[PDB]
Amino acid sequence: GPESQLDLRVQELIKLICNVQAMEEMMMEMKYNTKKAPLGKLTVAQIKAGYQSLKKIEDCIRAGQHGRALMEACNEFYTRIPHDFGLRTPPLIRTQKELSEKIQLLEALGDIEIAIKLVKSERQGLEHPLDQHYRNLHCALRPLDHESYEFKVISQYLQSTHAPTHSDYTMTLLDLFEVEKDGEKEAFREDLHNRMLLWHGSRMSNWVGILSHGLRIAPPEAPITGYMFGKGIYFADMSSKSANYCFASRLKNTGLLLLSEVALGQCNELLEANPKAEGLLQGKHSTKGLGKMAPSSAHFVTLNGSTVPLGPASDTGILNPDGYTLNYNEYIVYNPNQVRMRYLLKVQFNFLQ
Ligand SMILES: NC(=O)c1cccc2cn(-c3ccc([C@@H]4CCCNC4)cc3)nc12
Repeated sequence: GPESQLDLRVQELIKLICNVQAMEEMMMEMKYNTKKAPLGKLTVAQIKAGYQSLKKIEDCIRAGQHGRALMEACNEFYTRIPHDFGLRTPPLIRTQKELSEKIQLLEALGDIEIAIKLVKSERQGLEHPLDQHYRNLHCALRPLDHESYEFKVISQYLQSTHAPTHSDYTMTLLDLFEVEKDGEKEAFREDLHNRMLLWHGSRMSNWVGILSHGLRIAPPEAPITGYMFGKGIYFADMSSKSANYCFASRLKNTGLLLLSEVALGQCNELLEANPKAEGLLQGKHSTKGLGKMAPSSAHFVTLNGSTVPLGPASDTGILNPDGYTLNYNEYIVYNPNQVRMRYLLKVQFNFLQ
């Protein structure tokens, strides 16, 4: 029809996150039967039925049941959520990392179902499909100049916080956008102290659901498997730590990074893992996992009432005597009204191949 009234950089962003064909590739790479259960026919009830199937699996794992009880619970999940292993027999889910891989499948399906409900809208004719999907996002995306001051700071925050033990790749900032989701500033806890700009990475199929619904907490019917500090919204002060959760590949080496204003408040500092630190706050507002390396406060600056923890990072003198020590920090909030998305980064992953 008529011309797209959006900036070309926004057009490329809408092009990249609304690629349903790309979500099919990622789902096929996770052994999801896109033929028997098409993504266009995915409903919330189907994902909810799979969540209840994973809960029965989590009960068998925590009860040591590795016999028929687990075989039928896995077959129930593999039936409600169809898979495709060729002519192979589907494997048994019995470990935390195996269970975590299946929950990440369901979390991805929920974000694809949101994106698919967005692309299959109507009002075709007057508005370009690019503007149609951007308007249905209900979230502003404004490109920033490469010579602007914000671009220099986010670039320094990008590279100076790249972890040393993540030498598998380097990251190049391609584009930078300003994020203003509708209804997010009206619920943000502006009263809370310890306002910091923290990283967050996610898979490519989750950005339409993230930009449109914000960062959400797991539903109650989902198992607690995989949450080191309970169900919440996890952030990090190291850019590469969050960029690993983008799961960029050598064939698909372009992902997105989200910078949000997190109202941490009084931090509950933890060392050992605890999937119930939410009930351990008692007046506190956030749980902070202490790592071995973190940026020092000497290089900290402020960007619109929020502290940017720039690098380079140094040793924190933190060690877990009776357990495992995190390499870097983890910030967890237990309510979406403590998070306000601000920046979106178009990041190119230069893998060490
Ligand atoms: N996504 C991030 O940028 C991120 C930054 C810092 C610490 C993080 C911890 N997470 C995280 C925590 C839990 C999970 C899932 C939740 C359910 C599926 N199995 C594990 C996935 C990611 N994500 C983090």
